[PDB]
Amino acid sequence: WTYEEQFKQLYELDGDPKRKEFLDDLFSFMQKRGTPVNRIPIMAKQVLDLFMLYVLVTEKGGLVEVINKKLWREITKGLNLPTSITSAAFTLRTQYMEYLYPYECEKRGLSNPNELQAAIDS
Repeated sequence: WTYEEQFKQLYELDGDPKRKEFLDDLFSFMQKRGTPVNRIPIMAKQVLDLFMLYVLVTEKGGLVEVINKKLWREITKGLNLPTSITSAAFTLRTQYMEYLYPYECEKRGLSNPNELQAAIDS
């Protein structure tokens, strides 16, 4: 019933209390936004660590900076995944846009969708 029980595999990836706080805030935000998350994406036959993916990308300056600086191999490495998973850059970018980028603009304000579309084009 709780987000933690619904997404057990995601909440149990580590014992950092910031994991639970972030994820409860993220799923509440998404539900209030009218875009609730019903299933966590699966990357390399495993649950995508949305908490760690958010920490790594925002630590590098956010989605637009990761795209512009071409840092997807560093993000993949940071997620303890082989960098050579052929479409890791596209999979991680799309997933971030769908599940984490609205939360990033709200909480960190690192960019706007206009700066994002221009970043993908270049």
